[PDB]
Amino acid sequence: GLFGAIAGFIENGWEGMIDGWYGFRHQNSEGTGQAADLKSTQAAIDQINGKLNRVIEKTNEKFHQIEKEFSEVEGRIQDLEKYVEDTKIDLWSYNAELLVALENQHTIDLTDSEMNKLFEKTGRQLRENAEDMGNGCFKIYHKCDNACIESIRNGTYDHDVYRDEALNNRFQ
Amino acid sequence: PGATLCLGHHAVPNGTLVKTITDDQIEVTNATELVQSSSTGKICNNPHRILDGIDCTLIDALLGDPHCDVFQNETWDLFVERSKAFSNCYPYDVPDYASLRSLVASSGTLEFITEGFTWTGVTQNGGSNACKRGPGSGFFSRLNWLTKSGSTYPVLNVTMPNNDNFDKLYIWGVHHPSTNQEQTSLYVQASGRVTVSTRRSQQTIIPNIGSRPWVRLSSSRISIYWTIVKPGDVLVINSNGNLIAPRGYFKMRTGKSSIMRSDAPIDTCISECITPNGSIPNDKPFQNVNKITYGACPKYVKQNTLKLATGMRNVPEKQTR
Ligand SMILES: CC(=O)N[C@@H]1[C@@H](O)[C@H](O[C@@H]2O[C@H](CO)[C@H](O)[C@H](O[C@]3(C(=O)O)C[C@H](O)[C@@H](NC(C)=O)[C@H]([C@H](O)[C@H](O)CO)O3)[C@H]2O)[C@@H](CO)O[C@H]1O
Ligand SMILES: *[C@@H]1O[C@H](CO)[C@@H](O[C@@H]2O[C@H](CO)[C@@H](O[C@@H]3O[C@H](CO)[C@@H](O)[C@H](O)[C@@H]3O)[C@H](O)[C@H]2NC(C)=O)[C@H](O)[C@H]1NC(C)=O
Ligand SMILES: *[C@@H]1O[C@H](CO)[C@@H](O[C@@H]2O[C@H](CO)[C@@H](O)[C@H](O)[C@H]2NC(C)=O)[C@H](O)[C@H]1NC(C)=O
Ligand SMILES: *[C@@H]1O[C@H](CO)[C@@H](O[C@@H]2O[C@H](CO)[C@@H](O)[C@H](O)[C@H]2NC(C)=O)[C@H](O)[C@H]1NC(C)=O
Ligand SMILES: *[C@@H]1O[C@H](CO)[C@@H](O)[C@H](O)[C@H]1NC(C)=O
Repeated sequence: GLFGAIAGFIENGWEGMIDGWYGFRHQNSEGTGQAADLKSTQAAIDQINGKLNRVIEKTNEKFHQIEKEFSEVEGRIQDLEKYVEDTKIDLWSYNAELLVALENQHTIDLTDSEMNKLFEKTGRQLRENAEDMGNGCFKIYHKCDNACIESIRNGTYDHDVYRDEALNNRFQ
Repeated sequence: PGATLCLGHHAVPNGTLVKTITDDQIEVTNATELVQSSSTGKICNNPHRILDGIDCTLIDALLGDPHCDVFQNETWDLFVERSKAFSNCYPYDVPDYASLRSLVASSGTLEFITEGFTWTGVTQNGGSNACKRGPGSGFFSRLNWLTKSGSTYPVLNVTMPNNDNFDKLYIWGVHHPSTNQEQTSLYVQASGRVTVSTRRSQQTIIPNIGSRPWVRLSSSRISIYWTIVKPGDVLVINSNGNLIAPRGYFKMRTGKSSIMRSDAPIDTCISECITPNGSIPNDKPFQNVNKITYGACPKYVKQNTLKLATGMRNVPEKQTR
């Protein structure tokens, strides 16, 4: 993908995560745990549902048209009837092939984007209390109990609370 | 004593391959099919008015082949012609068959209004053992075979103005005898002629005496023609022999009616889209079933499958085996 998070700096996905598309894994004093991020998950799905509804958007209702199978050799007029239909089909076949190509390239890039958007948002929460290990993991430089972890996940983490504690551990 | 927080994304055991700009195959968590490639095998009788031709082509129903008399005044959104169909009246041809078939199929109706044509000095309602109707000889229901009265066939010259506000379709014909004996025996004059005209157009057909292949008891043929008469116009029929006269006109509608060749059975269900293979769903944008379609259908394409990614890139963990 364009952002290089998925299949990129994040080595792989988690088959374990069955309750969401993107999310968190932690290790602290109290153990390890896993929780999915609802907002980023919902943004990816909404965008994909958005394009899905657009693609399956019914157009095209046709009634009397031209004949397309023939029991007799006739020549010029039939050559043209066949050519017109064969031309059409090839153009619609191309539109279909291109549509999926574009749509799927974009679907991959936008899901890669949403992973990256969550990562950049999280890093910004942690300010100077953590550092990017480079593999999608932040090493946090303080005691972060399960209350603190959940604060990062539900968006209430105050970085000033742990700042002096963390700054010291980073440069000592 | 610190703590680590890892960001990541889901994966699945069974991924799906898709095509992209850069990859002809690449694995994603889920995809959905955009090409409808299967049918029920059956043409759903709703919501379109399906008319099963059974033993009859639309044209034989039009003309009134006796075994097609059950189709008199019928209507349809889709007339369905079966491969088992056969003609069983006088042997005939239609110069520009395709066009008459199309214009009627589009009209969506065989509504026939009888008109009081006056054919002075000729025998009417001729018939043949080629076209049985009950036990005795008969003929096409919407055509009127005219032969001599006594020993004379006068110049027929009749008019039928259109004072309605709809178009009239007249179906008529010309008889081609096999021998000169036959020509004279039926019509006196050694060469006939049929001229059918409106204000704007005209058609003149000379009959042609000669054998054709023996088909249903006759080496003769009838050729079929049509003339449409607009409101305020008039129809004139002038003939000194060989006329196969109309008995009236067919009413013409415009609308969503058509015709299809199929041997799929008709069933009780609801499907907007109909193919000759049977009805198909129209939830997908494309289809590989048949280029021939009727109704609200997916667009026909050559691909039997196209997967639309409905999920991210699927990356399972580094396998040790
Ligand atoms: C070698 C030979 O016999 N040659 C044919 C000869 O068979 C043919 O006779 C016709 O035979 C058919 C059956 O095959 C019919 O029985 C014809 O009679 C009828 C008919 O039923 O079709 C009688 C009917 O009353 C006639 N109707 C009118 C309105 O005139 C019709 C009609 O004239 C013909 O169908 C016109 O083509 O014929 C019977 O005549 C003769 C006929 O031309 O030709 C020999 O060469
Ligand atoms: C064959 O049949 C047609 C229709 O029945 C005949 O056509 C009619 O011919 C007459 C003259 O022969 C036309 O009459 C003229 O009408 C105008 C007014 O419209 C009048 O001012 C003239 O003085 C004249 O009388 C008539 O319009 C015409 N109508 C149509 C519909 O064609 C034709 O005469 C017949 N021919 C034979 C040989 O039987
Ligand atoms: C087909 O429908 C037409 C009407 O659309 C029928 O024609 C009527 O027939 C009656 C009885 O002979 C006449 O009195 C009327 O003049 C006709 N109606 C009109 C409007 O002209 C016709 O009989 C129907 N035929 C069949 C086989 O159902
Ligand atoms: C729909 O019907 C057509 C025929 O009516 C099927 O295509 C034919 O089948 C084989 C190839 O699979 C050939 O022998 C014929 O020449 C084909 N005809 C045409 C016009 O292509 C088609 O496979 C059917 N599809 C489904 C899904 O039932
Ligand atoms: C994946 O898409 C299919 C349609 O191809 C659908 O049946 C299913 O609901 C989807 N699965 C998941 C896990 O979202």
